[PDB]
Amino acid sequence: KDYRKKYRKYVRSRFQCIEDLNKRYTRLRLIKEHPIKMELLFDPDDEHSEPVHTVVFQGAAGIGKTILARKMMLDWASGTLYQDRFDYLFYIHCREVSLVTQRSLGDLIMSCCPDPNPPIHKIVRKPSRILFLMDGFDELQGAFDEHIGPLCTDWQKAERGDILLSSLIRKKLLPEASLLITTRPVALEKLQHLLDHPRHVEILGFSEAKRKEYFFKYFSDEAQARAAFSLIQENEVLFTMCFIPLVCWIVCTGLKQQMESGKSLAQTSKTTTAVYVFFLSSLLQCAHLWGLCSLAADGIWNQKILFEESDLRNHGLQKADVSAFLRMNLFQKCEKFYSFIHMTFQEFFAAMYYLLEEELPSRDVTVLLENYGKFEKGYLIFVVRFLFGLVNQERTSYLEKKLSCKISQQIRLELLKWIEVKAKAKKLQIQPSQLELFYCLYEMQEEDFVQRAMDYFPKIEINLSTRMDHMVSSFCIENCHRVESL
Ligand SMILES: CN1CCC[C@@H](NC(=O)Cn2nc(C(C)(C)O)n3c(cc4sc(Cl)cc43)c2=O)C1
Ligand SMILES: Nc1ncnc2c1ncn2[C@@H]1O[C@H](COP(=O)(O)OP(=O)(O)O)[C@@H](O)[C@H]1O
Repeated sequence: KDYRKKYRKYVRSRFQCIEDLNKRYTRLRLIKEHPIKMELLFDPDDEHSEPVHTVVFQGAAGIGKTILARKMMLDWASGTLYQDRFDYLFYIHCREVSLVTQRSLGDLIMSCCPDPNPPIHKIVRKPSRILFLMDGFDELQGAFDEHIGPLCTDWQKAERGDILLSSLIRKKLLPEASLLITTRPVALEKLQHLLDHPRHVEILGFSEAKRKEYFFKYFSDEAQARAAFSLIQENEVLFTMCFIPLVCWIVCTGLKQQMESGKSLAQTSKTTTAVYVFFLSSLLQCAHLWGLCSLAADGIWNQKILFEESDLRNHGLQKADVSAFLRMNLFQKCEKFYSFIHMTFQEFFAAMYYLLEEELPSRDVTVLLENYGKFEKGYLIFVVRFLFGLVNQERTSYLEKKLSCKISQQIRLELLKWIEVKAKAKKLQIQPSQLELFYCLYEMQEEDFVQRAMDYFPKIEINLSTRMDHMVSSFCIENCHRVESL
């Protein structure tokens, strides 16, 4: 009662803005059964009439899972959301939770609290008044399998981080406490098996009117905001891709540098690889290109998303270099840890590690592909996708001229043999799907490669769900023509 006041005051200041104001927050399109009012998420809006205790938010990389979870904490602490339903909302940031370290649910709850000695026994008195907000399930570093056990039913017993979170998700630990898990659809395969009567909600990103809203929030000058949005409107691809809020931020940040220069506002970008290479080349006034890539490849191959001072100092990134990338919105920072500005940037530098000119992790693309779609290595969706785009010889920049074209050709051969094995195999059943291979060929864009690869698919068997799916598939199909077509 009196401690809840202190906790809400703490939550109000800790979730004040996007990093570490919430005026740049633009509404997200949330749809259920995967017009959703957040207050009604836990209501039994069915004939069940028994409250919903598990709510799953499935959203792709950069769609706004963390931003929605942070807005949730702030709105709740401000008496605007669930004022009547929950006494405490605990924010569990999955990228900080060790899956090996032995900790109890009490120790985890106390981790979310401001003071060293919180009234843990008083908090746990009414478990139904607690909402556990697990943000980024897919960011749990290491393996997470449904065979772990025994399951824990004591909030005070210290268990392995995987047993602990597994017992909380399965609703064995505080059975009637509420849960809000945000995950990428890829990890929804691991998750589904633990879930107890969950309510599924899909984060779809920005509406065509919310992309315009974002651009106008980003640029204070209305003349700049309208010129930036008109560029997107002119470019079919950038308009389509700007449904992902992270794409809206990357695009806006890139046009700011171009605006400061005085160059006629233009962005020809046709792929995610083109956008990522455009944003990165705008930062360049690179010297630590080997260091940045090895850090990301090591962080993907050895499951490190947060890097302390020692992790950066061994990769050649001294005090000044870290402070330059933090200022250039390449790195992020009261945790004494540093990470990439996003997970998709760590995957861009991991893909780039395999193509760098020589002048610690394994650069064998064969072993990288062997771990594709595996939870342990983070699924490697964007590593492989960016790898397809960067290998395209009919594309260059000052950044790409620093990549070895000899190993880029060898890797181009192995990516064709990978498509050939995936497509000409009925027994696959898991990632990559046919649509996912279509996204890879879309990053390639080169017609000699795309046409050779599309001749491996016997029949087109895909499920379209977005206008991005239509664009990608449309491109691959129009480059799939039978040899004797006359
Ligand atoms: C696992 N597969 C199965 C087949 C269908 C796949 N659909 C997509 O990937 C659709 N899509 N498209 C992109 C683009 C094309 C911009 O790269 N992005 C998405 C999130 C982010 S964050 C970011 Cl940077 C780019 C990006 C997104 O969801 C998912
Ligand atoms: N609703 C939103 N309004 C404004 N910006 C947003 C919103 N959602 C996401 N973003 C932008 O996307 C970036 C990454 O989003 P985030 O939620 O961290 O991604 P993920 O879905 O991987 O958790 C943020 O830093 C921000 O710039």
